[PDB]
This record gives sequence, structure tokens and C-alpha cells, in this order.
Amino acid sequence: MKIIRIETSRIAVPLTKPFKTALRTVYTAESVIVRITYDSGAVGWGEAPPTLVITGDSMDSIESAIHHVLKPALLGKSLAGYEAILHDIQHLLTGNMSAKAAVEMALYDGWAQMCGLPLYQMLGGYRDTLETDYTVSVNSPEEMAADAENYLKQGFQTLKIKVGKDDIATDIARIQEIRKRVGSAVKLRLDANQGWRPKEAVTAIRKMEDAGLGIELVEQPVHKDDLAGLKKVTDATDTPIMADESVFTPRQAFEVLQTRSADLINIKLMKAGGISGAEKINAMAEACGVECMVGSMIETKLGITAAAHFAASKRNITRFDFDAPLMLKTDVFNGGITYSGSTISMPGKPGLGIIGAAL
Amino acid sequence: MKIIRIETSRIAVPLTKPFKTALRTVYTAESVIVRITYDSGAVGWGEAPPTLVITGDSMDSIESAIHHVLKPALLGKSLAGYEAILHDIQHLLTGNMSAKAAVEMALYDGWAQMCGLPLYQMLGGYRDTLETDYTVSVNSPEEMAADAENYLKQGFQTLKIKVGKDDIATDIARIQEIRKRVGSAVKLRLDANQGWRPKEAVTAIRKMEDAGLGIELVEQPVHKDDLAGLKKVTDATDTPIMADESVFTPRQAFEVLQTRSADLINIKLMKAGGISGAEKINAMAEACGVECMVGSMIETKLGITAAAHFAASKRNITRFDFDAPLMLKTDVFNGGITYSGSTISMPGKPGLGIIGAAL
Amino acid sequence: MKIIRIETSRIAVPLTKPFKTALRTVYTAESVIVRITYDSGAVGWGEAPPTLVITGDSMDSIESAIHHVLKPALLGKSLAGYEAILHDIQHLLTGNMSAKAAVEMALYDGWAQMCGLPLYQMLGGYRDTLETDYTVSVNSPEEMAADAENYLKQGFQTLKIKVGKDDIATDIARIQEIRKRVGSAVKLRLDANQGWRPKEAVTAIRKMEDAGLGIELVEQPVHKDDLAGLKKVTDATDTPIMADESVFTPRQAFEVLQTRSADLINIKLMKAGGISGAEKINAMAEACGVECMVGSMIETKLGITAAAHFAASKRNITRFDFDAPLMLKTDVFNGGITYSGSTISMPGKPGLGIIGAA
Amino acid sequence: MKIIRIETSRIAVPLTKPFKTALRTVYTAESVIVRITYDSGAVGWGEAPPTLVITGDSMDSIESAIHHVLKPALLGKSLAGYEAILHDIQHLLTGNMSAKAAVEMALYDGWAQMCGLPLYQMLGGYRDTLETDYTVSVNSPEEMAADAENYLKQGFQTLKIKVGKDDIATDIARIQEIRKRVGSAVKLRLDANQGWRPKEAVTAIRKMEDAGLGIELVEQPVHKDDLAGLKKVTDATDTPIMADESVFTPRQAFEVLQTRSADLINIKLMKAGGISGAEKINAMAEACGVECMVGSMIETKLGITAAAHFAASKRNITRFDFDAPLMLKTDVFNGGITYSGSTISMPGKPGLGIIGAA
Ligand SMILES: [Mg+2]
Ligand SMILES: [Mg+2]
Ligand SMILES: [Mg+2]
Ligand SMILES: [Mg+2]
Repeated sequence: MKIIRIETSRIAVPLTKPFKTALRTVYTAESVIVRITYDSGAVGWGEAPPTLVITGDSMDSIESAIHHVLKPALLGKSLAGYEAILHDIQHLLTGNMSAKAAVEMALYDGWAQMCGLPLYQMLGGYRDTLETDYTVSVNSPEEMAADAENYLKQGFQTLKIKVGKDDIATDIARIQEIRKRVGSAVKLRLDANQGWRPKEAVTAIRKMEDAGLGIELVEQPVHKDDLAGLKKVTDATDTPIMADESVFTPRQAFEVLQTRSADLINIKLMKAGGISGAEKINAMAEACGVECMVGSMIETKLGITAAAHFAASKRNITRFDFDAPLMLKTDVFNGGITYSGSTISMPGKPGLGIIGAAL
Repeated sequence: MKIIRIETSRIAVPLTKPFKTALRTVYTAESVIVRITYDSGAVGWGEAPPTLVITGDSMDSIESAIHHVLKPALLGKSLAGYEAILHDIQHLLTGNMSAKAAVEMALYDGWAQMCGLPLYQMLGGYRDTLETDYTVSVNSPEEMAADAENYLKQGFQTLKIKVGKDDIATDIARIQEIRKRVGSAVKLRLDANQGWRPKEAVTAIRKMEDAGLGIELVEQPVHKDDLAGLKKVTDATDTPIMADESVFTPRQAFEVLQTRSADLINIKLMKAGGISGAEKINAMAEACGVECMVGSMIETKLGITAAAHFAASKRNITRFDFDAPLMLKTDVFNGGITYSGSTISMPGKPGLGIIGAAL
Repeated sequence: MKIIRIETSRIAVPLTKPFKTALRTVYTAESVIVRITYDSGAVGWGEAPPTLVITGDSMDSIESAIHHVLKPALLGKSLAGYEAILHDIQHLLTGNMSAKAAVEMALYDGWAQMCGLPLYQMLGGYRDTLETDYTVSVNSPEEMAADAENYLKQGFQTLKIKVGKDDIATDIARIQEIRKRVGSAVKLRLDANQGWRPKEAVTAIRKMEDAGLGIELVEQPVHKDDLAGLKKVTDATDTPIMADESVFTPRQAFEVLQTRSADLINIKLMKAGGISGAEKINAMAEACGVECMVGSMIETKLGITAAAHFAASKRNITRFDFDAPLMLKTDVFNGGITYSGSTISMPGKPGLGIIGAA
Repeated sequence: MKIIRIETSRIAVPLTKPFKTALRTVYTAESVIVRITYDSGAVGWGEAPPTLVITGDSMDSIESAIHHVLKPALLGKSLAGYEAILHDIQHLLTGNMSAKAAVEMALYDGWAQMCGLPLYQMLGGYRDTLETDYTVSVNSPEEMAADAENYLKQGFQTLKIKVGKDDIATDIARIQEIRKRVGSAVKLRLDANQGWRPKEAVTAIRKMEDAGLGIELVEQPVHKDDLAGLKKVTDATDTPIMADESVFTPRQAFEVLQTRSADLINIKLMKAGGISGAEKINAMAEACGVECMVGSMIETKLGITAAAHFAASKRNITRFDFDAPLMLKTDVFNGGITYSGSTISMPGKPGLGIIGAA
């Protein structure tokens, strides 16, 4: 199994719900698609979207990194020496985690195909189905509660709500209105996206507790670099605190675990620069009795399939956040995982199970 | 591929150098051999010797654990669901690490055969040859200097010396004599086997470097559960200090790395309960910039072959202590690794490469 | 036991003495190496070199056939029903005999491993050693005779000489110089590689008879499709005539045997699409009292090892042409058969005995 | 895997329905049972009944051949060298095909046990179940018709009928009455046992077509040595003609196939001297597009088990005639194949699968 060709292409898939950034309004989901062709004729697939605010990677930086650094280093190499290939991918350049992840996806796809197994089975095969949460778009508490009940009826028992942008009072009113229409029938996951200061986070999370909102967990309440602050929120509340942006790499996972700064860890391939890193983070957490969740960036079903195969393979990964593909007006890929309500099913073919560009 | 049969047997290979325990004189190397048969026709092999003083495992405890707990839980299981199998092996019972290790060997043997690759390649395939050290048996400094010369003439440039039993003056005199024969033509690794107190170890190690003995590293100078003491020795000497008995599991590795109590870690399958735990230890160590060594207990080529496959696959594993097989009068196994002087070569067929009993 | 992976790799081994074709100059011997891995831990090996002039297969056609046709039909299958697998391999596509043969090699290798026996014993194990001939490169009669004597001293009592390209007189001059030089006991095998017309062949073969050259046999004197002509040469000379290119498959073997168009049959795995067909050809011949020889195309020790295992197993196979690996500057495979002069020895490990790359 | 002991014993199983020969009344099915013991402890089984009219072999000729010729030649031989052993069995003495067959059964039984696989899988494993026809005894048209209907209700959709003994009008009247009872619910195989002259057979078969009897096939219509005659019948009828007594060995199979004298070939281990020859006949036939059937002589489940294993293993063997065991009042063997209506199923243990006496 030798790598003989590496190609990249760009895609732009219209969003069902456009959103605005500080500089513009996004109507499409862009990402770099990677195709690694092996001497066996097999094709490994990878995906990497830009996340200027989270990783700092852009379409241009991702493609350049793949064409100027990773590609010339991977050509001709064989998957028999995987340890060395992964080390080169992670160390030939600093950062550019997204570019590295896209390449790792295609490599693990090739690796699983080589062994004749679905990627998730190659990584441990713990489960073949998993439940994904669904995001309730921010809006008036009344509108969110409406969407929430309808998502509940569609089979989603876990909903995700972004908080930490508006007033704490606004966040709380929204969640209250939501429970008013669904009760405990659904679990509520919040992501503050580093929007609060430590003391401000403790206050808001306790308020929700006093209001008996029963929050399942709160992701990254404080600034990613503020570990001591993240730990303050963890030790001052009864609601589990999940580290997201604070943990990209296994070394950062080790720091968070060592200081006991969080109850849980949210893993994403883009942040870890791929599966190898993601695996190390989860294994590390597991040994410390800390469960993990696997999420993603705005990605098509390709990136979500790689993410899902990794998540499905580990016992210690007990939560999943893979609704990005459901936010696209179209599915441009043939194969991969399949959705039935909130239930994601793993494919049976070797590798990722991605056949090619849909039609 | 499903497990359909699990058998065990005992072997006794006469040692080339019998030694004495507190209760008797040992002439043979005893071990429990495990054979797992898969519905594909594949056979997985594993080994586990008793280590009453190191692990507390005996031939009977090992065999009983395999037949009454591990076996009934593994028969009928599919390797496509490895994660669940590993979890059961490690958690169905406490301790019994050697029994868990023996079963893990045969399990990974089959897993590699199911994916059709030499085990070390399945785990990363970083190198296909490695250099093992050789043990200079304790005796008068004169005889030790002689043996060291012969071993060196045989291709062994790295010698392991057991210290910490007699008084420091005696250890230094032994090491001095050896240097007086081979000079700086060899590297010297010491293993104090918890024989010193922290303050005492610091003094002994400093006296060695003040005598220009040039010790490569010192393994476990203090008691295994005296982490603070191990750390003291680590921060007081310029000689690298390697944790051995202080680290059995990945959780203990985490604690040692977290407190920076040692410069290196010596991994052994019997202590880690197999390869899955050994991988975790190495991965945590690597994330912390700590390299590892892989050693073993008194085992035949089978056990060593399993450990060598794990050791050869990882970049972070840079030292190897696999001379056990060279201490037996007869090699009872066919296949596995091969020795050319101090150079160990990895077999190429799928799995461990062990074909069965010697023909 | 299930097939979990089928892979191919290209190799190019520099020849000790290159040759020219109609389009270029060949400096290396290329081949497609096939590896079939089973979940039992066994790994089967196979080799298929290109032969654009003989079979029509190229490196690309061979590789494509295995990747797009044979591979998808075998992945996931088990060797419980060999009859069905072999049948499917031979009928999934027409021609592409080289691709089919390399896969059959790896399948038989795996099958013998499962049974725990060297492939040659699983097939019959008639002999443990066999004598291979050696080819005397075409040159001046003076130079060929020198090489011949040299091979004779090294232990080769049977030599093969290619004829039918140059003048008949030139062939005779070169052969007569050799026969007189090495002695009449030695056996000289000729391969006319379809270079003569029937009457032209009878004349030449008769001229060597009159010169008392003692030719052991003449391989395929006429065009492979000219069975009537091949038969004419067979019935007009005293020298035995061996069918080669005229016989690829057992059906063709049946045709040659029923018409008695040849005295012997040369079997090659590449031509028969593997060991199953080769085995049927030999069985047919034996039943007709016709002995066979096993040869090969330009292949490394892998392809030769498979050929030798098949050849060594049958009593009716009495001649061997396996010097191809000796024409390579280096041996790239570890294991397989071993050479000791002209003597080839079968290995003792299960299957083909191929360990891997050198 | 070495042969260390070879023993023989005689058995006599009472027939459910005795028959008369040109000299006496037969009430029991007799055969010689061969037991080959190997150094591993494994035991190989073989069987051979006398067929004074078909092969010429008798109980005494068989036992003597085994003890005085085959036994001293096989004692101490290893199955790793199967080819040599098979060559010895087939060539140490001429004829004596039944004795050769019995020994081969016990050898293939051990060979397969050595490889740890059911014999049928070791030979190709094409199918693991097969449909056997059933014999309708010759009697009045009305009685045969009653039997046909009966066997049908038991699951036997394919019936075999012996013809060519009586007048042509009688055979037809019998078959007509059978068609009247079951109609097209069954296939009818006829065996003329060399009872007609070529012209007479052509006439008889065309009359059966005209009568819309729908005959599946006719075995050996003419004398076994009359190949030209056999071919005439083949070419003058639309009904497929099967060679039986005309083909014992692979060489005779070659002659029949070469001349296109028959549409099909019936194989029996006793005629071919075992499985090696049977395998050659079938491979030969398959190459010519000629399908085969496998039947037997009057044998117990042991002999039929060996034949069934061979029949089940090949793709080209598409018809089966194994009702012999069903004609005995007792089954003296434990193991081997098992019946369920007309369906025969292959056992799962290594070799033939018979444990011993019942
Ligand atoms: Mg988040
Ligand atoms: Mg130690
Ligand atoms: Mg030729
Ligand atoms: Mg008949």
C-alpha cells in the first residue's frame, strides 16, 4: 500500500441557514477535499474547512500546506511505516492542524481499506450506531422552544444551545422557554464558546441550577488559555464542564487532566490534526476517568464520517455532536454514514465507506 | 474472525545460570503458554512467567485466571470488536496482570493476522531491527570484567548491571573493573532494583559520575511506591533515572510524568497487563517528552517476541532489554524474532511470527 | 479461512545480459508480484511477467485485470470451495492468462499452507529435487561452444539453444560446434520459437540428424496455430517434437493429443492461467503416454518456485527448464527453491516456501 | 503420515429384494472392506464388492490382490508422496480395478484426514448436498407405475429404469404406465446395459420420443466395445446418450470424447480403480464440455460415501445415482453421508467421515 498521488479540490455547499461574521454573511460551507490515491488503485478521502477564529486555518493555508509540505513528504511512502508517516505529518510544520487532519482522514481511510475493515472497527469497533445531538438556532425564547419541540418529535433527545454571547438573562430565558415545551424528554448541552469570565461563568451556571434547568454540560465557559479559570468553574459548580478550545493536542489534554481543570473533553479532528492525535487524547482521558465527546467544524458528511468512525470505535467516547451535515441544503458525497432521525449508522464497507462525489 | 478455543500449558526451560530465591534454588524458567484458536484457522500465542516478588502472579493464579475468568468471556467474541474485548480482559478482575498480558499477546497476535500484517507494523512499524543490551551477571569485579569483554566481543555494546544489593563500595569496584577492560567501548545501564534509599542513591550515583564511570542510566534506585524519593534522585543527579517497578499501568505512568519523578520509563508487558496498556504508557510519555525502554521478565522467545513487536513499532521507544531468551539452554519455539549478535530482527509474516514448538 | 487482501507490486530486476526487441532494448526483467493475505495468518505469493509477443499481456493489462476483475471477485471469499473459486477465476474474463496464473499461484500457496504441507507434496510430491537445463546465449559457434563447455563444468548436463531466427546453416554450424565440443552424452534442447515453416523445419531437423548432432528435442518448430504443420514435422523426423505455444490450455492440449501432432508438451503456468489448468494438461498427456516439461517466462525465483512445485509433484513431468532466475543480476526473494549447480531442491516449509523480499 | 497396517474383512448385507444371476439367487450384497491404519492413529476406510460380469473382480481376486500386491507396496509409505503411491496401486498389476478402488478410498480417506478436511472439500468442495435418483424395479407396467408414484411421494423426483432386456414394446409399455401415474412430475433415466444393436437402439429411442415419454438420458445402449455404434446412436437421437461400460479408465474416456461418441459419461470408482482415475475422467470430460454422473455397484454406505465425496466435489459432475445403500435391510456403518428423502448430505468431519461398524 503505497501513496502515489495527492490531490485537492474545493467545494462550497449552500447553508440551509446563513449566518454572519464580523466581516460578512456566510451562505455556503467551504472546505478543501483531499484525495489520496494508492498504488492499489484505492482512494482515501479527507476534508478540511476553514476556521479562521478557531484554528486560524483558511482555504488557502490548508491547500498550500498540503501541496507544499505534506504531499511531497508522503508521496512514495507505504502505510507499512505508519508511525513515521504520522510523525512527519504532525512535525513537518507547526499549526495547520486542519491541513494535517484532512490528510490523516485519507490516510486512515486507506489504512482501514488495506486491512479490509470499516475504519471504526479497525479502531476498536465499540459501537455501530450512535446518537447525535441537534443545535437549536439562537432566537427569541419562543421560537427556539418551538424548534426544540419539533426536533424532539423528530427523534432528537439531545439538543445543543450556544450561549455566552448575549446577557446571561437572555440565555436563561431561552432555555426556560425550551424546557417549557420539552421538559426533561431531551437533554440540554450548552456551549459558551469562551464567552464568559470565570466568576461570570460560575454565576450563570449556578443561576441555571437554581432555576432547575438541568443542564447536561457546559462547553468551554472561559477563554481557551485560562486553565486556572476553567478549573474555577469546574470546582465551583455541579454541572459538568467540558473543555473544547482549551484542548487541541494530547499535550494540552495532559495538562487539563493533570490539573483537573475540566470534567470532560470535546475532541475534534481538525483541532487534533487528525485521528492519531484524537486517539491519544481519548486514551489519556480514559486512564484518568474522564469521558470525551467528539464534535466537528462546519463540515459535509465526509469529515463527519471520519469523525464518526473514530467516535464509534471508542468505549470512552460517550457523546456525539454531528449535526453539521444536516445544516447543508445538499449532500455532495456518496456513501459514508447514514442518518435516521438522530441515529447515525456506520457503513459496512472497508475504510470510510465514501464512494465518491454524489450524483 | 472469532475466538473459538483457548488452551494453556506449562513449560520449564532450564536456565544456563540457576539463581536463588529466598525459599529455594531456581534451575528452570517456568511459564504458562496460551494458545487461542480462531474460526479462521489462525492461532494466537501468549506467554506468562510467574513473578511472585514483582507482580505476585504464580503459575496457578495465572492459569486459574485464564480458565475461570478470561476464557469464558472471550470465547465466541469477534476481533472486529477489539475495544470491548480489551476492556473485559483488564476489568473483569483486578491485578493478575501477567494472565491479562499472556491473553493480550495471543489476542494481538490474532488481530494482526486478521489484518494481515506483522504485529509491529500493525502497531506503527517504526523499525524492523533493534539493539538489545546484555546482562553481566553479578560476581567478583574480576569475573564481571571478563564477561563484559566476551559479551562485547560478541557484538553487545550495551551491558546491563544489577546493583544496589551489596554496599556502594562493592558496586563501584565492580563497575570500575569492567571499565578497566572495555573502556568507553560500551554503554552501561544499571538497575538498582529499589535497593537504595533516596539520599543513599544520590550519594551512590554521584560517586559513580565523580569516578568517571559514565553510567548511561539508573533504573528504579528507590522503593517502588516512593515517588517523592524517586523524584529526589532524579533532580539531584545528572544521570538519567528510569522508572520500572514504580510504573506498571498507564495511570501510574501519568502520576510519574505529572510529577516529573523520572527521566525515563521502562515498560514491561507483564506489568501493564499486555500491549494495550503498554501503548498507553508510551503515548503519555511521548506527549511529555519522556522516552521509554521495553524490557521483560524471565521469558522465552515468545514473550520477548511479543514485547519486541510492541517496542519496534514505536518511535518514542529507544532502548531495549531483551536478553532473557539468551539465558536459556534451549529455544523451545519456532519462529518469532531472530538474533545476530546484539541485533534483533523482526519476523515478516502476519502476527507475532511464532510458528509453534521447535521442530 | 478468508481472503482479506489482494495486492500487487511491480519489480524490475536488471538482467545479466540484455536483449533487443522490435521496439527497444530490454535491460531489466519486469514482473507483477501478487500477494494474497488470509485471516488464518497465511500469505500466498504469485508472479506474472509481461509477454506481449507470447500471451499478449502487459504490465498494465495484468495489473488492471487483477485490480478490477479478479480482486473484487475474491475479497471476502473462503477456500472451502476451491472448485468454484478456480472456475470463477478462469471464466470471469477471457485471456489474461498471466493475471489468472499469478492469482492461482498465491491461492495454491495459501491452500498448501492451510494443509501444512509444501505445495509440491500437496500436489503429489513425486520428487524432492529436479534437473534444470541452462540456456546457451546465441553468438558465434566458437563462443557458444566455449560457454557450453563452461556450463558443463559447472554441472549442467542439459543445455537449451534457441534456433530458427538466422539461417539454418548458421544454426547447424553453432550446434555442431557445441555437440562436438561437449560430447554426445550431453542433452541439447532446441527451441525454434515458431521460426520455421513445416517443410523448412523437417529439412533442418533432418540436416542435424545427418550430422549426428543427437538433438534431444525440438520445441515448437512452426507457428502456434499450424497444428497440421506441427504434426507434419513430428511424423517426418526421428527427433521428438515438443509443443509449446501450440498448447496454452487443456482444451488445446486435448486437440494436440487427439491429433498426435507432437511428441511432448511444454507446460507454463502463465499460459495455462495457473496450476489447475497445468495439472489438467499433464493428466491428459499422461493418459496418452505423452510426457511433459515445465518451463516459464522471464521470471524471478518466485514464479520459478511455483512452477517447480508443480513440476516436482508429477511423475509424468520429466523435464525442467528453470534457468530464468539465474539470468538475473540479483535474487530479490527470500526462500523458495534452491540451486546447487543444475540441481533444484524443494524447500521444506508449507506452501511455496517464500518468506518475502531478500 | 505413514501407512503401518492394512487389513481386510468380508461383510454380507441382506438385500431388501434378492435377484437372480445366470447361476444362482443372490440374497446378500457382499464386499471386501479395507482398513488402513496410519502412524497417527487415524484409520482409512475402503470398500469393494465383486462384479464378475462388469469388472471380472471377485471376492477372492480382490482380497488376494490387496494382500499379495498392494499391501506390501504401501506399508511404510508416506502420504506426502501420494503420486508415487497412486502410480504403484494402478500399475503394479493390470486390471483388478475393484481392489485398486478399495485401497484408494482408504488412502484418500487418510490423505484428507491428514489435511484436516472432509474429503469432498479436499477434492474441490463444489457442493455439500446432492440429489440421487432411485431405481424402479422391473415388473409389470402397473407395479412399476405404483412404485414410481410411491418413490415420488418420498421425495425422489428422478427415477432410473433398466431397459433393453425385454422387447422394445414392453419397455415402452412400462414407461408409459409410469408416465400415466406421475406425468411430468419426475425425470426418467434409462439404462439399456448394452442390450441393443446400434440400429435397434436408434429405433427404440426414437419410438420413445414419438410417444412423448420425455426420456432424460439413455445409458450405454450398445455393446461396450462398439464405440462406432455408440456414436451412431448419439448422432441419430435428440435424447442424450451416456457412456457407462464403454468408459472405465481415463484413456477410454479420452477415446469416447475424442470421437464424440457419447453426450455424457457415467463414472464409478470400481471401474476407474479409484478416485484418481475418476478425477481424470471428469477433468477430461469437462474440458470437452461433457458433463458426468457418478454411480456405483452394489455397495454399502461406505463405498457410496467415498463416491459421493468425489461427486460432490466437482462442478462438472451434475447427476448422481446413489440408491444402493437404500437397497440393504441394514446399514452396517456408522458415519459417512446421510439421507433425507432423495437428498444426500455430506458429513462435516475430516476424510470420509465414517467412524466404523454400526
Ligand atoms: Mg465547543
Ligand atoms: Mg528493572
Ligand atoms: Mg518454448
Ligand atoms: Mg449403467
